[PDB]
Amino acid sequence: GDVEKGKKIFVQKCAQCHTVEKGGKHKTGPNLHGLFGRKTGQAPGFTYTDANKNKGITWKEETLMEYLENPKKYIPGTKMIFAGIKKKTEREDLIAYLKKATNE
Ligand code: HEC
Repeated sequence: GDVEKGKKIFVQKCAQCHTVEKGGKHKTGPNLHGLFGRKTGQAPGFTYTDANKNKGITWKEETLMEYLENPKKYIPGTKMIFAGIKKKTEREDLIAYLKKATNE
C-alpha cells in the first residue's frame, strides 16, 4: 500500500476522531497507538461500548481490512460513526499507513 496516500486518507477520514501517536489524546474515538496485535477495547482511558469490547478479535491487517469496509457490520452496535472505505486499495493504503504510524 502507498503509505503517503494512506496518510492522506487518515487525515481526511480518521483524524477528526483519532490520534495515533504514543501518548496522543482520546478524541471522539480512542487513541490508536499500539493498535496492531491488540484486542478490541484496550486503549487506557477510553470509554468503549460493550459491543466493541465483546467483539473478541485482535486488530491486525485482516480484521482492519474487514472492519474499515463497513464498521457497523463488523461490530454491530459500535458507537464509531463511519460508513466505511469501500475501495480495497484505499483500505490497503490506509492500513499500510496505520501499521507504521501506530507503531512508532
Ligand atoms: C468519529 C465520527 C470517528 C471517525 C470518523 C473514525 N472513528 Fe474510529 N472510533 C471512533 C469511536 C467512537 C470508537 C469506539 C467505538 C466503540 O464502539 O466503542 C472507534 C474505534 C475504532 C477502532 C477500535 C479501537 C479499539 O481500541 O478497539 C478502530 C480500529 C478505529 N476506530 C479506526 C478508525 C479508522 C481507521 C478511521 C478512519 C478510516 C476511523 N476510525 C474514523 C470514532 C471515529
